[PDB]
Amino acid sequence: LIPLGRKIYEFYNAPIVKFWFYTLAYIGYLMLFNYIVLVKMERWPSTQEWIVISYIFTLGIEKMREILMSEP
Amino acid sequence: GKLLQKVKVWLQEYWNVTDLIAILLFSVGMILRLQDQPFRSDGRVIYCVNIIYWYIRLLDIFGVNKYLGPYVMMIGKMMIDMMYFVIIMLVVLMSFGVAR
Ligand SMILES: CC(C)CCC[C@@H](C)[C@H]1CC[C@H]2[C@@H]3CC=C4C[C@@H](OC(=O)CCC(=O)O)CC[C@]4(C)[C@H]3CC[C@]12C
Ligand SMILES: CC(C)CCC[C@@H](C)[C@H]1CC[C@H]2[C@@H]3CC=C4C[C@@H](OC(=O)CCC(=O)O)CC[C@]4(C)[C@H]3CC[C@]12C
Ligand SMILES: CC(C)CCC[C@@H](C)[C@H]1CC[C@H]2[C@@H]3CC=C4C[C@@H](OC(=O)CCC(=O)O)CC[C@]4(C)[C@H]3CC[C@]12C
Ligand SMILES: CCC1(c2ccccc2)C(=O)NCNC1=O
Repeated sequence: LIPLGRKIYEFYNAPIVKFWFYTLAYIGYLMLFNYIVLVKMERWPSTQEWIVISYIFTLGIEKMREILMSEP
Repeated sequence: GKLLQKVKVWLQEYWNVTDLIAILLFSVGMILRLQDQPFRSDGRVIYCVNIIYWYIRLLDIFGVNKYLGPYVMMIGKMMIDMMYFVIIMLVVLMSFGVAR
């Protein structure tokens, strides 16, 4: 379990992996935010919309992390 | 000598491999055309889509002439630049399209 677990950890921390896994989540986000604006919305948000609502504020916390955990 | 190595030499020429795809497509268009409609109607359509290919194969026949020939290979290289135009246009087109 130690050679295999070293493979999963070193893969999912490589920067090219961490790029394309943020990219297939941005291209997954963009498809969802397309569906909620093209299709109708009711008074309460849809299941598709709630995932979009997650993606914006969780990106907001990350954007504040880039400010706080910076060099100055 | 190896049959698969003979096939790999053949796939190298791009105009040759796009011949045999259109030949098999025209065969598929025939078999539907020889059936009762609507199968015939759709094999009419398959027949008209090979027309999109077989005028473009006149580009390769045109390549023999020393002036039109370099003009044809000029077109193929600029389409690699046109693909980058297509991707950037695709973002701007669907951004206006979804918003509208
Ligand atoms: C990794 C990247 C490249 C793609 C990841 C995104 C897709 C897997 C998502 C984004 C848009 C999603 C679709 C958006 C909306 C709908 C409608 C949805 O239907 C309803 O909500 C009403 C009917 C029902 O309840 O089934 C069914 C799922 C579906 C097709 C989703 C299926 C999954 C999709 C294609
Ligand atoms: C996290 C995002 C940015 C990327 C990953 C995409 C998928 C994990 C998401 C995108 C679209 C989602 C689907 C969008 C809509 C629906 C319909 C939903 O149907 C119902 O809830 C039916 C009952 C009801 O209407 O309440 C079930 C979940 C499902 C399939 C979702 C399952 C999870 C999906 C595939
Ligand atoms: C950014 C540029 C370089 C490329 C993006 C444009 C194409 C991907 C779009 C533009 C016009 C679109 C077409 C416009 C109309 C139709 C007819 C449509 O058929 C119907 O609606 C059925 C008949 C009817 O209901 O009237 C099927 C999609 C299609 C071929 C569309 C497919 C996608 C096309 C080719
Ligand atoms: C919102 C886009 C993105 C991103 C995604 C891929 C490449 C570059 C940036 C993200 O999804 N989260 C972190 N920062 C970002 O701006």
